[PDB]
Amino acid sequence: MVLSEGEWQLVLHVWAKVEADVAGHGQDILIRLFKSHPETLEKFDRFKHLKTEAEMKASEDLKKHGVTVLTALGAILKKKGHHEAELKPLAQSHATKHKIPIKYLEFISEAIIHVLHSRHPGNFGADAQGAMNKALELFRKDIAAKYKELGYQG
Ligand code: HEM
Ligand SMILES: [Cl-]
Ligand SMILES: [Cl-]
Repeated sequence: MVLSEGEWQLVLHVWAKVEADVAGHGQDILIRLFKSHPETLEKFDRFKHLKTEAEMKASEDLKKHGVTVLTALGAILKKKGHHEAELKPLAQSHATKHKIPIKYLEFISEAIIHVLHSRHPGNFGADAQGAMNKALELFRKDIAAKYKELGYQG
């Protein structure tokens, strides 16, 4: 699909709040992902030893990865649909090395939306959540298209 400039601004206005503390947002989002869909944690050989929420919260390496993930996602969002360059290496690594299905990308999208809804009601009302959903749908659509080009089922 194609987002309007108005929709991109709702996206960027809540992302500006995320950037006050991306490490804290990253922790919340990965922990939510793992709690709501435990099967996703099994894709991280580096983190699947983390047994509880408390262990996850105290993991500096998990925190580090959350900052890496949200900073990569933020760079894609800021391109406002012109994100082919950002998507190529991400798609290749997640298709061929990590083996991450599109359904799992849907799971983390859900986790992102849940955490933004929880932390930022002032910037994440119905219209803004709609715009974020649209942006994440666009991201997943384009990743899916790359997966097909790369030979991966998704
Ligand atoms: C918003 C969606 C996501 C973004 C932007 C993202 C971004 C990244 C980035 C930038 C890296 C490091 C560079 C690389 O290997 O490509 C990475 C690594 C990785 N990601 Fe993703 N990721 C996303 C979703 C997921 C999901 C849903 C899973 C699986 C449940 C996943 C599993 C992994 C794994 C296993 C690694 C290697 C981690 C390690 O052992 O160091 N990612 N991701
Ligand atoms: Cl600001
Ligand atoms: Cl901390």
